[PDB]
Order: sequence, then structure tokens, then C-alpha cells
Amino acid sequence: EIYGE
Amino acid sequence: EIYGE
Amino acid sequence: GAMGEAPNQALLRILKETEFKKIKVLGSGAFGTVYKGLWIPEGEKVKIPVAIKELTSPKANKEILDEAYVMASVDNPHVCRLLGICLTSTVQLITQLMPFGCLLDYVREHKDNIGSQYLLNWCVQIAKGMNYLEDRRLVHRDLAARNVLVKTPQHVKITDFGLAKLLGAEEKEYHAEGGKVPIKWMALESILHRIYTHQSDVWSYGVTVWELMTFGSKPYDGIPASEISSILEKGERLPQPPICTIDVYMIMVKCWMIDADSRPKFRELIIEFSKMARDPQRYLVIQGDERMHLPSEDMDDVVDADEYLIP
Amino acid sequence: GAMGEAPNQALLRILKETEFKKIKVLGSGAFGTVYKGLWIPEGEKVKIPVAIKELTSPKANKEILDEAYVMASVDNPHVCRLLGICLTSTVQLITQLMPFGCLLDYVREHKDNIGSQYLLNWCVQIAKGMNYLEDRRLVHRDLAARNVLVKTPQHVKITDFGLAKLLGAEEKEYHAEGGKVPIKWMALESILHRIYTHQSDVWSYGVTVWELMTFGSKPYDGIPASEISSILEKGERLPQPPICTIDVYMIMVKCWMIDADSRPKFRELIIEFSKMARDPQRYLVIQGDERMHLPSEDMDDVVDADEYLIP
Ligand SMILES: *NC(=O)CSP(=O)(O)OP(=O)(O)OP(=O)(O)OC[C@H]1O[C@@H](n2cnc3c(N)ncnc32)[C@H](O)[C@@H]1O
Ligand SMILES: *NC(=O)CSP(=O)(O)OP(=O)(O)OP(=O)(O)OC[C@H]1O[C@@H](n2cnc3c(N)ncnc32)[C@H](O)[C@@H]1O
Ligand SMILES: [Cl-]
Ligand SMILES: [Cl-]
Repeated sequence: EIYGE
Repeated sequence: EIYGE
Repeated sequence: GAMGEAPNQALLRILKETEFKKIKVLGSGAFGTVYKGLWIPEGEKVKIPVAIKELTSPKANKEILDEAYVMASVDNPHVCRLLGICLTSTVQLITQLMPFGCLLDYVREHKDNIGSQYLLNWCVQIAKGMNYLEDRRLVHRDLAARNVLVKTPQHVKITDFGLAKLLGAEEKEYHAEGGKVPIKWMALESILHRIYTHQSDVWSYGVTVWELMTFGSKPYDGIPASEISSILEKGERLPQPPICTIDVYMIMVKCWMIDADSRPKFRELIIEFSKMARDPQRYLVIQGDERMHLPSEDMDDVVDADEYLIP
Repeated sequence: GAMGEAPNQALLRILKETEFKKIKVLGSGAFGTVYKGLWIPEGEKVKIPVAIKELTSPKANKEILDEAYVMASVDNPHVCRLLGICLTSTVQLITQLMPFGCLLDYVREHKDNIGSQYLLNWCVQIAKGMNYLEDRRLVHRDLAARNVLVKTPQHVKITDFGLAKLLGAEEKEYHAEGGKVPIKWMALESILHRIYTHQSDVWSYGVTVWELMTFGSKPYDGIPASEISSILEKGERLPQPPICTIDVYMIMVKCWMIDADSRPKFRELIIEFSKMARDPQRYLVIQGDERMHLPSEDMDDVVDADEYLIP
């Protein structure tokens, strides 16, 4: 579900 | 260019 | 009950900043900056000549978006078309490029070449645009020569919807609250009571025509904005332009009646000027009108916005 | 000097494990396990439907407690209520049971029954919740359809405060240091500089609405999380949902402006969507919207948490 930057 | 009332 | 509202299914296109090529500035001052460039949508082999307005406070954004809202909601040959917006630092409006700028500057720059035929047809064209706008139930509130663009000497369109307002199904008027508004182009009602209607747009149409017939003269030149309201109440109006016959001046005058519903309708205006366009020199007596003519990144896949009809 | 801080006298209730009756699992995976059960406080004849999260390392505990801290500190009709925690092997959060689960799953499961009225009111409800949260000076940092629960189709609440942060009296932003964060729901600022504000929560609100308007579609489906930052900088944004009028899409778009202070405030959002809720079909054009409707241990002394108001 969308992670990391 | 004409303003205010 | 009375008439209701229908859904506004206008599409608001959001453009990729990497699809433009700001070729050169077109102008800036009291509105932000307007550059000139091409829009090159990925894929399709199309280059569209466009105008980029890069007008960074919340007020500015909230206002340029209200504008895009209106533009994205209208579609007519005589109304400037909106291609979309770009969401960067500050919102940019992307519109069809009008190579010859605003009509006011255009007639001032070519006084010695504006024939009666061009003038009258511009009058017809502006009326068609506004008539259209009235159907959409939209009050422009800022019609004036400076807000009319020139795609070509034969084709003009109305622009600048920064003050426009969309009325309700059976709403007869718009009550503004305050702020700077161009006095010399507004109807007496608007000045005294902040009331705006299609009919007050008609008064502005009268002044726009006058500007055109005077080849770009300033309405009530010299007279202070604060005195305008007085003059009008006293019954005074703009003078009859030298090249105008009583026929044309009469139309302008009717546009400046105190009683809004007495002024003509855009649909009538379109009819009146159309007839006159069929025998130009009979309504506008212009010197040398017989010999007056007006002219017209890499030309290859360049397509004008009017031929790039995205849904 | 500037404004100071007031005491946080929230009460943190510690519950007896022998007061629950884990009726059945509700879900588990990447968060631990969530069972469904009743809370039966000794004495009082009350049975409260609840959700038990049994998420055993020090990191986990330290994190689920930070969460209970936030939940125990907020009280609003549109924010999930915390009943207390249970100190066993691993800390268990006890919350009000939301029978229909998270909104994301709910709209996906009933695409063919979500009317415009339900949608718009959910938008109003979520805005009220967040607006409340802003008053408490709390930045949620993880607003998304998956983090909105459904007590009934007519009543939703915001949940999942695992990333929430409570700002100081006059603190304008929160600077995170690192770790996994849901990119597709965060504002450009957050991605590039790890800055979080109420306004970046507004950007997340825009995406949440979009999810709802697309009946559960995945934002930027297919596009890699690592590319998102690029796309946004380039000016691209999520598409206009088929059922949306330019009015609604416009609100979403404003939520995605590069300039945080330009985006709308939750209080404004509440107002905008409230007005639209009064004439639903005028802002959302949904097929068959006219006939869409949504439904609603031993029923005796069962009382919903919203009616069991312990001090
Ligand atoms: N009192 C006032 O409201 C300001 S007077 P103004 O400066 O004439 O109008 P304003 O709204 O401030 O600016 P606008 O963007 O309407 O016009 C600025 C200049 O840019 C040129 N322009 C605008 N759109 C164009 C397109 N699509 N193509 C070519 N050129 C365009 C105008 O001619 C104007 O001088
Ligand atoms: N990338 C991530 O942060 C994880 S995605 P996620 O798995 O959606 O969120 P996560 O925080 O891991 O789990 P959460 O506990 O928020 O939700 C897990 C499932 O349990 C259901 N749930 C949660 N609280 C509920 C209440 N109070 N009542 C009924 N059901 C509840 C959720 O629907 C979710 O599927
Ligand atoms: Cl105004
Ligand atoms: Cl964090």
C-alpha cells in the first residue's frame, strides 16, 4: 500500500 | 484602467 | 416549483509542464506574466501555439482557478478556448494563442487600416459571443475592447473571465459586494447598487463598440472615475463617433438607457449589425475605406487549438 | 512570549482481559490481528461490541502505545473512539466495533449501490473529523479511504493514528526523519522534505475523496512509488473521476496545489460539500443513482460504544 521515500 | 466604486 | 440546475460536466485538463516551450514573453504587469509557447502532447504529432499565464499567494491561486472554472465551462467560436492548467509553484492557465493580441491595441496600432467591414463584423462577432454567454447564463461583468482577442482580423473572441459569474436557472441578477471594478465600462445600476445582469453586460458592449468606432479612444478620457456616476445620472453619455451614422450611434445609445430591460438583447444586436455588414459604407463613413486591408516553432505539425478538438 | 501548552488530562482506561469475548477474527496480516468481540464490564448490565487489536517486541509495544495515547486524547463523532487497552503478553487496543469495516473495502464491495448522497456526506463527515483533528493541533499523516471506518452507511469515522503527531501551540509543521510512509497519499512537500502539516493532510483528503469517487480505484495504479515525486513536480495529477462534475474535481485539484497554504481548509471543505449534499445529482452524475440504497452476542443489553459514555 505504497511505502518508502 | 478605471477601478473602484 | 421553479426550474432547477443541471450538472456541469465540463472537463478540466491538467497539463504536464514538460509539454510546453515558452518561446518568449508576451506581456506582464498587473496580472502576472503571459508568455507565448507551444504545447506538444506526448505521442500525437501535434504542436499547438498557446499563451501561458503564470499569474504566489492563496488569493491569486483561488482567483485564477475560479477563472479556469468558467473558461473550462464555455465552448463557442467567439469565446477564448481554455486548453488546461498547469499545477506548479503558481497555477498557469493555458489558452489558444491569439497572434494579434487584444482588439483595443490592434485598432490603435492600425487606425489607418481599419475598414467599416472589419469593424461591423467584429461587432457581430462580439455580440454572438456574448449572446452565447447569456445562454450559458453567465454574466461577464468585464466586457471591453481590451478583453477581446484577435485570432485574425476576420476572427475575434471574448476573453478575461476573471470577474464572470454564473447565475442560477431563473436568477435575474448578481449582487457583488465590493472591490475594484472598471467604472467607465459599467452600467449605472452596477455602479450604484452593485447589480449585474446580461443587460449590464449590454451596456459594456455599447462602450466596447464605441472604443472600436473611435479607433481606440479612451471613454470619458480625463474624467475622474468618481465623477462618472454623476454624469450618467445627469443623462450625459459618450459622444457620437465621427465615422458613425445616426443608425450606429442609436444602437450604442440604446445600450446606455437607464432602464436595463429597455436596452437591446445580444440576439437583436447580432441581427442589427449583420444587416449593416451587408452594406458597410452606408453606416460607417470612413476616409480611404475603399483601400483598407488587414494582413493574416517550425511550421510542419503546427495545429491551431481550433483544430485540436480533445473531448 | 508566544502561546503555551495546556495539560492533557485524557484518561487512559486499562481493561480486564476477562471482560472480553473474542467472538471471531476480523482480519490479520501486516499490523497484527484484529478480532471482534464484546466488552462486558463487571456490574453494569452492558455488552459493548468492540474490536480487539492484539498487535511482541519492544518496538511494537512502544508503537501501539503511542497510538493509544493519541486515540485516548481525541473525542469527536467522526473520530474512532478508544475504549482502553489490555496489558497482556502484547498490548491490545480496544475500540468501538465498526460493523462494515473500512470505507475503501465498503465502496469496492458495493460499487453498484453507492449513491451520490452517501458519497458527498461521507466527504462532509471526513472533513468534520479532520477539521476537529486540526483543532486538537494533530496531524494525522495517514488519511486514506483504508483508514476510514463505517459504523453505518450514514456514519463514518477516521481511524489509524499510528503515524499521527501532536504539534505545539504555535508549531506550523512536523519534520519526520525516516521510515515507510504511503507515498501515493502524501503531499509533494512531505515526499521531498518530510514536512507534515494540516495542509498536507488536506492533500491526503483529496486522494481519499478521489478513491471514493472512483469507487475504490488505486491512485496512480501501476506507477512505481519512486516515480510519483517526478510526476507531481511535472504538474501531473490524478484524473477527473467519470461521475464527477468540474465542481467536485476542482475541489480535489485545489487539494493538490504545490503551495500548501493555497489548498483549502477542512472548515471550507465541510462547507463546500455540505452545500453540494443538498442537491447531490447536480455534482455527481451517477447511473441508476435514483434506486441506490444501502442497508444498516445476544441483542438484549447490547449498547454501542457511542451510548456507553464513561468519563
Ligand atoms: N484593471 C484591470 O483589470 C487590468 S487591465 P489589463 O492589464 O488589460 O487586464 P488583465 O486582466 O490584467 O490581463 P490579461 O491577462 O487579460 O491580459 C494581459 C495582456 O496579455 C495579452 N493576452 C492575454 N491573453 C492572450 C492570448 N490568449 N494570446 C495573446 N495575447 C494575450 C493581452 O493582449 C494583454 O495586453
Ligand atoms: N501500509 C500500511 O500501513 C498497512 S495497510 P493496512 O493493512 O490497511 O493498515 P494497518 O494499519 O496495517 O491495519 P489496521 O489495524 O488499520 O486495519 C486492519 C484491518 O482491520 C479492520 N479494522 C480495523 N479497525 C476496525 C474496527 N474498529 N472495526 C472493524 N474493523 C476494523 C480494517 O477494515 C482493516 O481491513
Ligand atoms: Cl466581484
Ligand atoms: Cl514517522
